[PDB]
Amino acid sequence: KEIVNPLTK
Amino acid sequence: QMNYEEVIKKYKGNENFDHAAYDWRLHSGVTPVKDQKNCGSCWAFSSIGSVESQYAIRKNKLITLSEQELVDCSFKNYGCNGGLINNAFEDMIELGGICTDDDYPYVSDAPNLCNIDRCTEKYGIKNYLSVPDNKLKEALRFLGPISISVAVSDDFAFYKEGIFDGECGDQLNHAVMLVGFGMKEIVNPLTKKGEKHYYYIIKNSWGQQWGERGFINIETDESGLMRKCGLGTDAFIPLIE
Amino acid sequence: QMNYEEVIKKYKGNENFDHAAYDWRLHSGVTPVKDQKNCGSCWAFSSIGSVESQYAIRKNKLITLSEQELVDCSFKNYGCNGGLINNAFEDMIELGGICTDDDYPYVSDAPNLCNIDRCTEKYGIKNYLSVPDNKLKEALRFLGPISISVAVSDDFAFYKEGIFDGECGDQLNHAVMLVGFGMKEIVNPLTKKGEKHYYYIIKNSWGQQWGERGFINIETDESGLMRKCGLGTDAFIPLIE
Amino acid sequence: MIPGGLSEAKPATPEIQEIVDKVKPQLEEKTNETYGKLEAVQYKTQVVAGTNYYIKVRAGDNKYMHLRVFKSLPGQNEDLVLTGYQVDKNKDDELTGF
Amino acid sequence: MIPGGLSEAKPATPEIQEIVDKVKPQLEEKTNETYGKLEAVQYKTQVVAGTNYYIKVRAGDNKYMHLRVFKSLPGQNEDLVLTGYQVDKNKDDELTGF
Amino acid sequence: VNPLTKKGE
Ligand code: NA
Ligand code: NA
Ligand code: NA
Ligand code: NA
Ligand code: NA
Ligand code: NA
Ligand code: NA
Ligand code: NA
Ligand code: NA
Ligand code: NA
Ligand code: NA
Ligand code: NA
Ligand code: NA
Ligand code: NA
Ligand code: NA
Ligand code: NA
Ligand code: NA
Ligand code: NA
Ligand code: NA
Ligand code: NA
Ligand code: NA
Ligand code: NA
Ligand code: NA
Ligand code: NA
Ligand code: NA
Ligand code: NA
Ligand code: NA
Ligand code: NA
Repeated sequence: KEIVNPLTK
Repeated sequence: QMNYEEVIKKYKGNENFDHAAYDWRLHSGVTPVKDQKNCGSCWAFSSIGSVESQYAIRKNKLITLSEQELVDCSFKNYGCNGGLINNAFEDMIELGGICTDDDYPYVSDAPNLCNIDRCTEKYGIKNYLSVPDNKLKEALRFLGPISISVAVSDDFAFYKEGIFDGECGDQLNHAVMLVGFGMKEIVNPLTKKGEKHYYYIIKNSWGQQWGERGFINIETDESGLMRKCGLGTDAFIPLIE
Repeated sequence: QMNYEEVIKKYKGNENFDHAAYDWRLHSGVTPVKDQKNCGSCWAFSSIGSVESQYAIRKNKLITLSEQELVDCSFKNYGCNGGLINNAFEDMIELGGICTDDDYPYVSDAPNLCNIDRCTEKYGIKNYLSVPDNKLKEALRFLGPISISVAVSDDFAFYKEGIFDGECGDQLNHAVMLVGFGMKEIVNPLTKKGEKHYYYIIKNSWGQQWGERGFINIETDESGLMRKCGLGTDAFIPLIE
Repeated sequence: MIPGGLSEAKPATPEIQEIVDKVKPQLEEKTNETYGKLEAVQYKTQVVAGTNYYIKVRAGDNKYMHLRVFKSLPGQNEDLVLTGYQVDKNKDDELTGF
Repeated sequence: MIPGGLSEAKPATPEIQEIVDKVKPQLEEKTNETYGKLEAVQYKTQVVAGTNYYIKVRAGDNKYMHLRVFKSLPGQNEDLVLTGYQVDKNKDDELTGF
Repeated sequence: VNPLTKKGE
């Protein structure tokens, strides 16, 4: 899933 | 520090400390104000506002949670043109809680969609919600908000900048937060049921520059059970702790 | 014409997947429910909702498409006494586009007419594919909401906020859509047992007055074929992409 | 062989001979006769955003009809209405309307 | 009644008719119908930042019509403008949303 | 009347 290392900002 | 009922010789009581009143946006309360904007979705505001306000009250957490995540999808409510408070937070004990502010706004509902399993962050609730008029005699003996209903005689939004007294609208039209109760003076009596100086501060979802700058004071009795406007009908208290 | 021989291949072909609950409606893809109202046209809603859906689920540009440029522009389908989503799909793949919902309005059972050059909106599909009876908990998940058909009981028309634990029709004479599924932790009316009941989120072409917002929920399990009213026999979907 | 529409005919239930009785309450649109309610023969049904139960009836000098009646959805009050009515037909020619 | 919604329709009094004339100024620069003055005989009202009126007006051959506006909140003259356009929509759309 | 009804002596 997208939890810590995946997400962008 | 020692604030209120303390037996010192012989008599006691049951956490019944004053039978008086002070307002609860001043002693740990209240979240900012918001405009409803060609959308009548006041259920959303009051409901998700109570979650966020109980945050800033229960925990000193301060969440300014959004409104177009139960008005982009609560597929159990009927749009920006519908929705209740009887069950307006029971759709956030099944959604994970609504997605929050500063990563999502409200956008007026030009026909739109949901963005709910998009975010990394959510803040939701654990406990349920229903305040009886037998808990609106001490109303805010929780030290926290309520989500009662108000009918509008349309002599309501009249920027009275002050107080309104009278026989209100017809059906519980709009949804109104309870930011507390105030107690200015007590009855200055008349032939029967004299002048009410006592008051009830309640936030609103209409606008930010309206009356008492986003709020509306109304007219309670010593207790809170002899008003009109049908307030005390639909009170709910969304909690997470 | 075409089918799941070379089409699912890219999405859940070359890849296998998994889930228990995935609604393309809490997922920035589905569009509004509308009505048919005494005109024998249930098929128009399914088709035009279908094309709305995929445009917004792919390039996320919303369209509300029109069901009056269909019902009276049927060249191979029937009209305001009945019709076939199988071929309403294809009458669209010979025209050039469907008018937006408010570029060609809707009436009811009242004898109106059809024009296709009161538009420049080219809201069309390059082709469409046919979806089997069996794969319908994984057809609404990677390939989009499939324009299904349902049966009608006189129990069906009566709704509430719940899952259907009632009987069904004497034939499969209706047309709806399927958006998704999910799982709900529950109790036993007599026990304290870990009963987990599965559902199917479908849309409807009856009023957005219907309890779960034109999304009524019926019996299906993790098998995919516990259908209590035959949800998935006619269930094909259009292919804008 | 059609998803969503009409269905080929049927003999009779008397609970669509409750909607035929409501014919006289939903006439004086263009009726022109004195028939103080019409007497029924056969049955038909449709399934749209309501149960639009179809039914036909009789008259004075024995000329029949094919109507487009409408019951209500699970909504507001007891309304039964008239959408499209007609007359001067035979018992062998049966119910229609598009 | 509904927080954010309403209840059934109310009898058309001349004040929603003055809101009508304001709606018709707006209605004619982008409506194919080079419009004008109309006649109002139905409505419903809502609890929004404003008062979200609907105006059932009659027009056309035999169809009818419907619209949306809001008496704004008492900021300054309540100078209502649009928020909905559904032209020549019958008297039987249950007082719609635009 | 029973929110702190301290009746009696
Ligand atoms: Na990246
Ligand atoms: Na923080
Ligand atoms: Na409950
Ligand atoms: Na999750
Ligand atoms: Na008034
Ligand atoms: Na005092
Ligand atoms: Na009295
Ligand atoms: Na009550
Ligand atoms: Na083949
Ligand atoms: Na090929
Ligand atoms: Na052709
Ligand atoms: Na039945
Ligand atoms: Na039944
Ligand atoms: Na009910
Ligand atoms: Na059973
Ligand atoms: Na058992
Ligand atoms: Na038993
Ligand atoms: Na046969
Ligand atoms: Na019976
Ligand atoms: Na009888
Ligand atoms: Na004769
Ligand atoms: Na015809
Ligand atoms: Na006036
Ligand atoms: Na124009
Ligand atoms: Na003229
Ligand atoms: Na406008
Ligand atoms: Na005593
Ligand atoms: Na003593």
